[PDB]
Amino acid sequence: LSDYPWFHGTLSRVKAAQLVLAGGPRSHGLFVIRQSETRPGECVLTFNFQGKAKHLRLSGQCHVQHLWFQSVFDMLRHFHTHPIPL
Amino acid sequence: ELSDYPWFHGTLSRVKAAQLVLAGGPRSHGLFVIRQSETRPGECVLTFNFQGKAKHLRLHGQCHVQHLWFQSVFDMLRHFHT
Repeated sequence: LSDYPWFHGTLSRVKAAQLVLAGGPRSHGLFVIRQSETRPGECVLTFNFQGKAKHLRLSGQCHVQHLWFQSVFDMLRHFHTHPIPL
Repeated sequence: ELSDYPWFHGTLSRVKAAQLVLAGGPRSHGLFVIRQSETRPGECVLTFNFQGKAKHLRLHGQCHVQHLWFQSVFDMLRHFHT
């Protein structure tokens, strides 16, 4: 879990929102997985949806779940390597 | 709501969902579909293509936010598969 670039351990709710909102609506889709501050036993999926920060609670398929997030991340990375020419 | 999204495929079977996301092989990496489970009536399943293989992930009040998440992933597939 800690080996993935999209996992940000103890990152707070507030800081996670600021992180995914940097860039405003253009950062649509940007996300981070972090440990919940209020519910220690869980993780939270924080993402940018059209310029607004959303928080999705994530409470025997953890590996497959990681594969999914990794796939989504591969898409974000793609935007950050093969940007749309101006 | 759910049924209004292009990535939701209602009754789609496990087998047909795998076939769908696997068309294109490794190149369809990331393609996914949300469908109703056929072994657990109340839930949905997230079926996606990971490097050429089909994966099935079993899926409060955060259903709407959940939809926004899947819609955002769907929005990035285009460029990604282009």
